[PDB]
Amino acid sequence: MHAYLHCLSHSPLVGYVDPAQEVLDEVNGVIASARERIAAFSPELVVLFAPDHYNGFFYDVMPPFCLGVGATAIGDFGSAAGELPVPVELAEACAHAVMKSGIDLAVSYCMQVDHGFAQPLEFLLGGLDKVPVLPVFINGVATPLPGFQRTRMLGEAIGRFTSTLNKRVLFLGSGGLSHQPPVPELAKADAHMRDRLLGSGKDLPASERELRQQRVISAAEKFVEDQRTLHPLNPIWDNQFMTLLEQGRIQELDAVSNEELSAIAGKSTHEIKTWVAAFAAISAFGNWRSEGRYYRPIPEWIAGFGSLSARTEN
Amino acid sequence: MHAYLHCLSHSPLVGYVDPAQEVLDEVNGVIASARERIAAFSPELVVLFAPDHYNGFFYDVMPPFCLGVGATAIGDFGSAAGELPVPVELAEACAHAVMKSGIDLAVSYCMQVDHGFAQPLEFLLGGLDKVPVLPVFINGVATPLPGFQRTRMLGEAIGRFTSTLNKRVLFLGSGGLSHQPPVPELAKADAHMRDRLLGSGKDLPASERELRQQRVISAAEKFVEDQRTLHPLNPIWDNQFMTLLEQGRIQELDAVSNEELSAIAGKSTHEIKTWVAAFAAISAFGNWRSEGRYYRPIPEWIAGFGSLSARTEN
Amino acid sequence: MHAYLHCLSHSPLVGYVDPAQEVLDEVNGVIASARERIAAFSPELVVLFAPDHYNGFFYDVMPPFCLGVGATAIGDFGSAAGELPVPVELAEACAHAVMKSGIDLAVSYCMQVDHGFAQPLEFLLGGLDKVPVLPVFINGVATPLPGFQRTRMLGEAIGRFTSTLNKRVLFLGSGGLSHQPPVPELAKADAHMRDRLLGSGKDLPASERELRQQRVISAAEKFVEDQRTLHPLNPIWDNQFMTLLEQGRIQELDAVSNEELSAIAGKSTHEIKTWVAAFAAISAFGNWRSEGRYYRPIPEWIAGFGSLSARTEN
Amino acid sequence: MHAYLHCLSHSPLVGYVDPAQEVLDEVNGVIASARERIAAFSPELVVLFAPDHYNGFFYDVMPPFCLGVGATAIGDFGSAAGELPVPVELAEACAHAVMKSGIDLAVSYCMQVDHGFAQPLEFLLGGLDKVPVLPVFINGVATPLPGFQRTRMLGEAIGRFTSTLNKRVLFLGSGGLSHQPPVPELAKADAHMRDRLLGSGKDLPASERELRQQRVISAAEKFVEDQRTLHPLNPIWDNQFMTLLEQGRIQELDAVSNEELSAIAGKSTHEIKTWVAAFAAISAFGNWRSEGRYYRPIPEWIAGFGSLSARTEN
Amino acid sequence: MHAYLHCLSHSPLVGYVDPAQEVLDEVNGVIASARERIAAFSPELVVLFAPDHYNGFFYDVMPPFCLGVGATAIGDFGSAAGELPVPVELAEACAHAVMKSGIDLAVSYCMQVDHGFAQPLEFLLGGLDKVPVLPVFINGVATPLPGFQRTRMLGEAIGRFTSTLNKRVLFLGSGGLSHQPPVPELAKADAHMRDRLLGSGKDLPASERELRQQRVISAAEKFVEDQRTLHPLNPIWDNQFMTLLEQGRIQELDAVSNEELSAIAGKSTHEIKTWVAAFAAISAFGNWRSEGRYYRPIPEWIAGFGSLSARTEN
Amino acid sequence: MHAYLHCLSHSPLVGYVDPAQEVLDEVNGVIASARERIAAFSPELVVLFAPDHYNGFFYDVMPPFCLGVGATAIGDFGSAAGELPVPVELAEACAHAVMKSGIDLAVSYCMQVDHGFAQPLEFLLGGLDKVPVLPVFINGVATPLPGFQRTRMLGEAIGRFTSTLNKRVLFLGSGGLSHQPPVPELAKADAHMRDRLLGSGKDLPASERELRQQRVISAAEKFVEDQRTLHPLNPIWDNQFMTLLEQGRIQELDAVSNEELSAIAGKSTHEIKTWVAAFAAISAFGNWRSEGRYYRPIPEWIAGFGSLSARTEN
Ligand SMILES: O=C(O)CCc1cccc(O)c1O
Ligand SMILES: O=C(O)CCc1cccc(O)c1O
Ligand SMILES: O=C(O)CCc1cccc(O)c1O
Ligand SMILES: O=C(O)CCc1cccc(O)c1O
Ligand SMILES: O=C(O)CCc1cccc(O)c1O
Ligand SMILES: O=C(O)CCc1cccc(O)c1O
Ligand SMILES: [Fe+2]
Ligand SMILES: [Fe+2]
Ligand SMILES: [Fe+2]
Ligand SMILES: [Fe+2]
Ligand SMILES: [Fe+2]
Ligand SMILES: [Fe+2]
Repeated sequence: MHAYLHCLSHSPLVGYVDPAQEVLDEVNGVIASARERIAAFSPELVVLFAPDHYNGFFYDVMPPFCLGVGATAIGDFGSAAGELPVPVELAEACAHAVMKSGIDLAVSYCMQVDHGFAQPLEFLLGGLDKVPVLPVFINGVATPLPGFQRTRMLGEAIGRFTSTLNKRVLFLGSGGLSHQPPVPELAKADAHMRDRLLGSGKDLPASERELRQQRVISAAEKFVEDQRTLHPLNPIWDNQFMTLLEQGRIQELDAVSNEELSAIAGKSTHEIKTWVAAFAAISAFGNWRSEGRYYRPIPEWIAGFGSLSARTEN
Repeated sequence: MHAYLHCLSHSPLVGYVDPAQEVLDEVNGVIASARERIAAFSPELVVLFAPDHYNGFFYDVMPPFCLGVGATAIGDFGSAAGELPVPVELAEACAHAVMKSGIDLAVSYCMQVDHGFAQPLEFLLGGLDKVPVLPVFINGVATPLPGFQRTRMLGEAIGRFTSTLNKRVLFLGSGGLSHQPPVPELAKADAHMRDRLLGSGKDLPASERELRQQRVISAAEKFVEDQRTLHPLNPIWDNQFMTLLEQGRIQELDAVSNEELSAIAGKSTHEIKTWVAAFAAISAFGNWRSEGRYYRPIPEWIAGFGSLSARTEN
Repeated sequence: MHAYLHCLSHSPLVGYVDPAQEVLDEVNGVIASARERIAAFSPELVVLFAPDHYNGFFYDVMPPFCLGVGATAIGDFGSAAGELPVPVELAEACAHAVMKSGIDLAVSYCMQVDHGFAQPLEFLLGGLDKVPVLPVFINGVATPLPGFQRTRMLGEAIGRFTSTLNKRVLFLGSGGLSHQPPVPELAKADAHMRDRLLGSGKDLPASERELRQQRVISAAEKFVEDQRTLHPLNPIWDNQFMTLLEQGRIQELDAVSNEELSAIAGKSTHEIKTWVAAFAAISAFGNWRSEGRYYRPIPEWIAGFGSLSARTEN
Repeated sequence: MHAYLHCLSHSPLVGYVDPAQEVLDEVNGVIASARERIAAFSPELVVLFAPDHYNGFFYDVMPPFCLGVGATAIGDFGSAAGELPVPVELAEACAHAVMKSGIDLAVSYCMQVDHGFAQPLEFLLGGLDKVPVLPVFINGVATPLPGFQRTRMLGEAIGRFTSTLNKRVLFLGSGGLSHQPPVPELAKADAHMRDRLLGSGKDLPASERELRQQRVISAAEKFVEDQRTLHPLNPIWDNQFMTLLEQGRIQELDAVSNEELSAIAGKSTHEIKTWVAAFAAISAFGNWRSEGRYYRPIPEWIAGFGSLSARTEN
Repeated sequence: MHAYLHCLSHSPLVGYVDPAQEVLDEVNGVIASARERIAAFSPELVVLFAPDHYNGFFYDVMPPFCLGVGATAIGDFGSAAGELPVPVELAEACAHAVMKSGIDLAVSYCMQVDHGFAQPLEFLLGGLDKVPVLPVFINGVATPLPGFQRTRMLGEAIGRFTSTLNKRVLFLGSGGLSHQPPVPELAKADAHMRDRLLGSGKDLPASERELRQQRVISAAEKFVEDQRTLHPLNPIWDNQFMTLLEQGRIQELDAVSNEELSAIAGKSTHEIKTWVAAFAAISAFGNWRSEGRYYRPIPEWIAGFGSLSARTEN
Repeated sequence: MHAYLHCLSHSPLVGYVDPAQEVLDEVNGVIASARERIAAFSPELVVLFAPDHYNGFFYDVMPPFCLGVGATAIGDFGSAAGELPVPVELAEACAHAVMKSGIDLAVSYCMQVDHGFAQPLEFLLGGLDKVPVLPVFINGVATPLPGFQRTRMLGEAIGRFTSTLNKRVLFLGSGGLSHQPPVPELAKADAHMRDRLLGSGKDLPASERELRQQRVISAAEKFVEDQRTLHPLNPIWDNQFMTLLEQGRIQELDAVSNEELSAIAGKSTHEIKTWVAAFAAISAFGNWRSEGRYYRPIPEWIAGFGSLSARTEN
């Protein structure tokens, strides 16, 4: 049993809005060091937990968890576009095993994914089509949302399935740490906005995409001007969460509720559920130890950047 | 705290293919007696569990369980076409409660339902828009499928939520008994039928609907000629299942697996999961007793007709 | 959920060797009263546990338990000869359920049965082809033999399966109470005797059957002259066994071993295992009460005659 | 106490149908290395678990487990023929102990065996009459079939008995990995085929044997042409099963059912039950360590070749 | 299950030494009433627990418990002399069952009993040869002695055996209440009395018997003159013991030790162990209630007279 | 605390009937090596468990266990005769402690013992009066017999008492392995034989002793001619028993019953109970390890010779 884990924040505003050059150099160095460690590990399988940003999943059918037997990246915000290499038979076996373990898992054969899925693959693996990948979508924007306990159990089931494959497995978490970007909501929407939310938004014209990107960039700039326009960053909770993950106290997160998390840190903080899943997976491989802890509140981007790694000790 | 339950088989081939007049009169009398009992009960809320037949849910996103905040009937096979009356606030509260209870439940705001949802409402309530209804979708045709234990806990969570509303609740199960009609499969499909299965089946033209209905009718006639063209009916297992449901021994169904059920009775027998859910729900209201048991193997229709009712003992 | 049980000793020496006319009249009256009670009960299914006397099973393959999907009577010792009516689908379902329950059960599609199966059917039901029957063979002559605990678990599994059929079930036990008649053994056999024991004895010529019957009759007459030629009868143990069965203390028989039983009462006493199975079966139907207890040591026949009945107090 | 274990796939199509010379040399080298390790171990007793292919056991009496006190190999598919050296007293003691342990075990004194029993003895020991052997037949072709839990407990009981003999014991599992060759069935049989299935097929004339062998060879050639004529091989499940066996997680196989295994891998995959039994046996001797893992999907033969070994560490 | 119990003090000094006529009439009336109740009960079997007074058991072999398969009365102190009717087969079955239950029981085929056995049979049944009897000897004079817990277990085992005989059983306890008459001891013995104690006391000449009886009578007269020549009577402890027996609190006697009992009440008080056994036996038959309590300290005899009865509640 | 244990088979036919000289030399060498180890240990106390052969205990009183406060060897079959050195105070303390521990132990002050007691003392210690000895008689010829569990508890109680004496204790088991010599029985006896069995056989005349010895010698010679005149030897069960004793798995013998042991190995095999007791005793002293295992089936003597030793690892 050999396993590697790396959790990293993703940000669509790379190049569009930039911090000081020293911060960018430090972030790039951290990412390069993580990539070097991953390349040294030389994985054979990748399991990628990621959220969506109203690009592939809508309110026509909104599942808490989804597994992508076939996935294609649409290439938004400058990210790569194209079809992902997914082993069909292995994915179907994983779906059967997780369904049998007691997890109600949705299955998709044509899953459109966005920068949340594509960016970690480019940054850490070098491309989309390097290593076979199992994509797992976790809902984080549309209420009701899954809890910490169900996410932990999903991660444990996936890790228990993957521990019997006699392969070197790399686990990835793509969610952010703490931020509150302007995200469309169903309750306060208008007619056109409701129509876009209830599906029919997969084939968005380029003009609407440009308008959405411009709105996100402008909101980010206003956040740089002042953090009270959105929910302000919470470094204390981010550090507590990372420390809890490293100390092997993941189960202590079962006491935190969804509304409590939203009040403390913000509505988008739920992306961190991906991280939780990843860590649960590695707990199935035996004893492990962490490394490469990095955190920094970057106001130029909306989120607070974080990165962590773990390795199974054999 | 008052509760009623009625589980009844649904058959699209009512009038298209007919058995002898005597059995038709007997079935109509049983249905009329059940309708009279329901009208005497005078429910205030309806919770309906029903499957789909590749008309509203496809392989783009296939969840095990779904809740319909908004549902519209498509009027296939001569069934009623119209929009179902769903209380939005109650549906959202139910979704939140079931998610918190530990069930991974999908949510849809524009859910297209087939004759499986429409026919019981016409037959027992008298129309689509008589009583407010909470539509619950359970997958029964696309593998992997949910098990008996997860369906039982879904029913228990829904019943636990509804027991606190201070209303008279009627529970319905629309699934049929053991049968095996021709159903398209993803593995053995061709290009066109793979394309229809993955999606684009919501906007199905009328010519394809006519061809599908004609093929179903022809297969039913061949089944009447000989039962070996499909999986033959299994009265023994149907009677065992009904007896287990009546005796309050629902948990004994947790030992039966999906492949075992498919081998014993047929692939479509999984529709009976709806029945299980319904019974679990009534178990949350306290003591109950059953009545109106009826079963008969009708070869003219593909399925074996069944009907059962239960009432809480206040 | 209704059940009846009747256990009765069988004796091939009816008419060949006879006791006084008074005791014969008493036995016939007891049998007639039991038949009247059974006819009043009006059963729908019969589960018959009976042993074999080296007539259908041999040392080519000797199982501890066997289920007969197809059975045919050979008409030995003046008993009826013919084919038993066995429901094939019900028998196969029973075999599947008992196998799944954790009992290693053998199945046979062509089972030859001696007077042990035929005589109770004639005496209690009126004929071989009156009611559908499930024949269950329990080994009692060829070591190693099954214990009391495994026989009890087999009976419990069969009763648990049959309690969900929504029928009226009659359970029968056909073994004797206490005796040790001359039975061929493998250890002390000669060449021809060994050849007959290891199979090849199914199609026995009539001359060998006549010689066997004459030897049994002569041994019975010598036993009438003196009981020390064989193992003497043990009324105390027979009464203890019957009392234990009536008081619902069947599990107390798990402490008794096979060699202890053989030493106390005789090698053939193991036939009573059938009785145990029958009683275990009725324990699956709920509360029951016993009746019709009769015991008498008849030295003219080899065994000690006994009879008992039980009814579910619905 | 010291013990050795070796599980190896068997294939009647050795020489009749051949793959490339390189893979044949590789398989021969693996077999030779296993034989060398066994010869170095120098065992004193062999316990051989094996299936049958409708040559020794039929539907006259079909047990789930059988122990051969006397066994003779018939010599089919070019395998060796003749009497097997079985210690009678040791076999009878083993039967008594296993019966007392709570396993319903059949006993045979003239057991006709086939290439499934003979081929491993020739390949790994050098001949049929080298070391005393206890043959254990496990049913794998005729439904209903024993489960994984019952097979595990049978192996545990046999190992517990053999751990007190003060001998060096070698355990063998002759079953193959996932495959599905054409095998006659009872449900779809004709009159002559049913007559052959319900016994009377022990003394098959050479013409019928030639026809059966030719049909098997032709089916193998068609499978080489295309794998969809039968159930295609499943390397994923084979590797999962081997990894589960090596990691000491045999109990996890109790959750898998018979119909689930048949659907996932094929009807003949049940032969792997023999492997399970073998491993359970070694768990009775204390701590053990595995070695010699080899797997390769050979399409030229029907099965997927596998081999594994284990040793008690002292 | 029908059971009766009667415990009564025995005294060899009836007629030899007499109290006032009124108390003699009262004792005779109590005994007559108990005899009338026993005759009304009409028992079928008698189990008699009685002690010995160095007349049948000596230091050659001294067991704590003994069962008499054959017993003969010697007729001392004017008691009846003769052979007791003991069912041999029933006694042997009882011995086997009690030994299997976990009690280390001795057996004797020629047991010489004394007035302790004979007197209750004459007084309560009318003679020695009226009803079949199972004689059980409990040691009470030779140290080391059995405790209360082992005596209770012996009584429970005997009652559990006798509850399956389908007979009406009468239990008797012949031990007396608190007293301490002159009893020879091994430690303080001289040569001749050491020789008599170890053995040769069975064929005791009549002159030694006369001397022993005269010594007992003289000691009784001196005790009448003053109670300090022996251990004085303890009415308080006798009443506590009887109250504990009636209230079903027999287990509370497990805390009392042998030396504590000897110090509190006297060395001969250990005879009451018989009473304990009797009561334990009736606890095996179900619910029971006591009656006929009588106690009186008679100084003219050495012991303190007591009598108690119990009846099962059918 | 320090403890030694040695169990050795005894045989009265030493010199009267002899095997080959090599076998005799090997047996003498094994015995001499055991004697040397015992002499090196230098014990201070000996506890000797032994059976009787109808020489000291008869059916007048037959206890399951007996402790000899005073013992005398009668000198049969050429063994030594005379008084044994027994510490009276220590023996009485042991009797009190064992009685208090919950074992129903008989006590004798004049115990006549035979070659079963005398021969191990001569062979292993050098004489009868070398070391103080506690003799414990265990019944093994007269039914009913004590079981394995009660014998184990007796051994544990004795070891627990002796572990507090601050001495070096040697434990001996004088019983023999599987065999069945001609032994008089009560059931099949005649008038004179019954009279001798029910006592009166202590002071046997020399002529009857000569006749008994001659009959035993003749039966041994016939057994040498053929082993079927008695029960044939069972090396398999003997080796299993020795292996179970060495592996510390003594409690596994609680499942074996008396009749099962008699059927498997023979009536006299019950002598091995002594061995069990011895081993139980050493388990009270802490951790121990075994040595000096020797077994050989000697047909010239009736029994199968065995020898084993163990020491406490301080
Ligand atoms: O694609 C979109 O709609 C924007 C999503 C988005 C916005 C701000 C910060 C983020 O980290 C982020 O993922
Ligand atoms: O609507 C469809 O697509 C056909 C569904 C369907 C087909 C056959 C038998 C049925 O009972 C059934 O519901
Ligand atoms: O049927 C046979 O083959 C003879 C068996 C048999 C022999 C003796 C006494 C019996 O009661 C009995 O059934
Ligand atoms: O011996 C027979 O009857 C054929 C059995 C058989 C057939 C195909 C592939 C196999 O691996 C196999 O064992
Ligand atoms: O029977 C004998 O040998 C004398 C026994 C004895 C002595 C004194 C008081 C008694 O109550 C008693 O029973
Ligand atoms: O001592 C006696 O009276 C004979 C006992 C005896 C007889 C045969 C074989 C033995 O091993 C044995 O101990
Ligand atoms: Fe994000
Ligand atoms: Fe349907
Ligand atoms: Fe019989
Ligand atoms: Fe095979
Ligand atoms: Fe007394
Ligand atoms: Fe002996």
